[PDB]
Amino acid sequence: EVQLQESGGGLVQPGGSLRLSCAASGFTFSRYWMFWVRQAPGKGLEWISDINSGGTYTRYADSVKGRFTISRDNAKNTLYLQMNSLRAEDTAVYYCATNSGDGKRYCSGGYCYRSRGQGTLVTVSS
Amino acid sequence: SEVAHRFKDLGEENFKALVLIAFAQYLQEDHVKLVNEVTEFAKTCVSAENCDKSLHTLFGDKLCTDCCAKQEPERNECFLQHEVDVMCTAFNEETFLKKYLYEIARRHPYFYAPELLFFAKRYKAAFTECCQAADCLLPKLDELRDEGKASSAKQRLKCASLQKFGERAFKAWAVARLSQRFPKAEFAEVSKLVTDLTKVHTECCHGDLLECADDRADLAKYICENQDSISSKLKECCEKPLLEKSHCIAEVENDEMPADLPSLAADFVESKDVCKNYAEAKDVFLGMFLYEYARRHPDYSVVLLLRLAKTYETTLEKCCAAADPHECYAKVFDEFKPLVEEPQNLIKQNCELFEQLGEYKFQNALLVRYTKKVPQVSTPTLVEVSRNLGKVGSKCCKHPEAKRMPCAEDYLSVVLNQLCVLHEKTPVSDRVTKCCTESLVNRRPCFSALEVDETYVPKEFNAETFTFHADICTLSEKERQIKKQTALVELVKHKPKATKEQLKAVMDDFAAFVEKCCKADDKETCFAEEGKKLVAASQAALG
Repeated sequence: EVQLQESGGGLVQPGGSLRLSCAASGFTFSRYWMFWVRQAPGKGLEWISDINSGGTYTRYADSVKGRFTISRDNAKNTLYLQMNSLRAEDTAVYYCATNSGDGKRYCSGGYCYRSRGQGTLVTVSS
Repeated sequence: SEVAHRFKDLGEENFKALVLIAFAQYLQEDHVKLVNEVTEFAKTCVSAENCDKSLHTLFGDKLCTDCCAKQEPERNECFLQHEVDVMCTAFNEETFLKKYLYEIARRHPYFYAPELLFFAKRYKAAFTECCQAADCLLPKLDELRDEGKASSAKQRLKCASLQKFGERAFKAWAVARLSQRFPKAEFAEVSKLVTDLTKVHTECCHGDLLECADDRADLAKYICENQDSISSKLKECCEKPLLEKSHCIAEVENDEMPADLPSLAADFVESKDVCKNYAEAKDVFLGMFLYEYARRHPDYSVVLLLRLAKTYETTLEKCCAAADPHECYAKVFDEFKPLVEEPQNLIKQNCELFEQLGEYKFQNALLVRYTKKVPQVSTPTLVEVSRNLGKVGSKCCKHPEAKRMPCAEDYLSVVLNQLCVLHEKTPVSDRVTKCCTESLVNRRPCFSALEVDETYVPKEFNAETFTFHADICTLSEKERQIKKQTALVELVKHKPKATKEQLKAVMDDFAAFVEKCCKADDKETCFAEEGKKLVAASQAALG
C-alpha cells in the first residue's frame, strides 16, 4: 500500500536550479517523517535532508546546506526538494524515503528506511 | 553577540535569575549589584568592545580579578575539580523572593539551573493565596522544599556518568527513556529530542547555564507545537506558563503504546539482512532496537534495557563473523530472559519482606544484611544507607509490579551514587571500590553480588553500646529509632555469624525494653533494673 514516487529530474547545468517532488500513497503523509537521499556516480547513498511530519523541523547534510530546501504539502501528500546553486557533485539519482508502515527495515549509507521511491535521475553537466 | 541573543530570548526577569544562580554557586550577596551591573552591560552589549567577548571568558576573566591561573576554558575543568507574620510583611516582594532564591542557590552546587527558577514561582503563588487566606502556606512551602534536595543528587549522577562514559552512553540512556515515555512517536522524532536533551544537559553539566535555559525553552517550545507526533498526555502540560510547562514535561507520565504492535523478532532475529543492516548503519540500527524494545516495556528500568541492547550488540559482533550468522543469533531472545528475571525476583522478594515487616523492621533486616556483607563500614554509614534503602521499599512497593523496576531504579541510583562518593573519600573495602568503578549497567548487579565477609573478626563486647539511657524518651521517633539501629549494627559486628532469627529477637528486645521504661513512672529506675533483664535476654539468645 505504501507508495513513493519521485518526479522532476533531467539535465541541468552549473549555477542553475531544480525542484524535485514525491507523491505518497498507503498510510497518511501528515503523521510521518520524510527523507531525501542521493546516489552519486561512484558512491553509495548520501543522506542529505530530513523533515518532520508537521514540517516544523528540517536537517541538512553539510554538503547541501545553504543551497537546498526541503518542505512539504500535507494536503497533496507531496514532498518537495528545492535545489539551488547546483554543482557537478550534485549529479545523482535522488530518492525519497520514509519509515511509515510495519514493513521491513532497510539500512544503507548510515541510516534506515522502510520504503523508498524508484528514484529520479538528475545530471549536472557543465 | 550571544549575550544579546540570550538577553532577547531568556527575557530580563529570567536572565537575572539565571545570573543569580551560577554567580552565587561559584562565590561564597556583596556582588549581587554586579549581577544587576551585568544586565546594564547586556543592554550595552546590544559592536562595543568587551561585547561578543566569549560568555564564559567574560565571566571567567571577571569574578577572578578560585585558582584563576589561565582564565580559559581549560581552566574551567581545573575549576570544576576545585514566622508567618514577618514573611507576609516582606510580601518589596521581588526583593523578598530574591533573598529566598539566593539562599537555595547558595546551598547546593549542582542544582539544575532551569528547575530552580520554577520552584520560586510556586513559592510566590502560595504567598499570594496565603495572605488573603485567614492563616496553609507552610504545607505548600514544605512541599516545595522537600522536592529540591533530591534533584542535586541526580544531577551529580548525570554529569559524572557523562564524564565517566561518553555521550554515546548518555544518548543511549536517553533513547531508552523517551521511547518508554513517548511510544507512539516514531524513531526519527525520539532521536531529535535526545540530541536536544543531551545538549541542554551537556551544557549545564558543563555549567555554562547560559544557553541550556534557552535550549530548554526551545525544546519545550518544540514538543507542545508537535504534540501530534509525541504523546497524547501533553495537552495540559502544554497550556501552562513556561517554567511550569517545561518542568511539567519532565514529569509527564508514560503514554500508552500502540495496540497490536508487531514482535521485534522479525527485523532483529528473523531477518537474513541484519548483519548487512548492522554494517550499513550500526549505531542507528542498535538505537532502533532499543527504541523498539523500550517502547514495548515501560515496566523496565532504563539500565535493564541498556543491558539488553548491549547483549544484542555483543551477539551481532560474534554472530555476524560466523559461518551461518542467521543460525548463530537465532536464540538471542533466550539470552534476555535471565537478565529480566534477576531484577524482577529481587523486587519480588524484597517487597514480600517489606510488606510483611513494615518500614522499620525492614530497615532492621537490611541493617543485618549489609553489615555482614561489609562489616568494615562505619556504624553511622551503615545506619543511613539501610535507613534510606528501607524508604525506597515504602515508596516503590506500594505501586503494582509494572511500576516497580523504574521506581526502584530512580531512587536506588541516587543512594548508590551518594554511597560511592563517600567511599572514594575514605575507602574501606576493595569490593565496594570495584562496584563503584564498574559500568552503570553493572553497578547495581555488582552490589547485588556482594557476599558475607567470612574473614571479619568479631568486635570485642562493649557494655556502653548496648545500654540505653532515660534521655532516649525525650527524642523524636527518628532519633530514638536511630539509637536502637546503632545498637543493632554494633550487635552484628560483635556476633557476625549469629542467625538473623537470633539477631532480630534481640532487636525486638531492645524495642520492648525502650517501650516499657518510657511508660514507667520512675524511668531512671526502670532503665537500671529492667536493663538487667535485657542483658540476660540477649545472653539467653546470643550469649
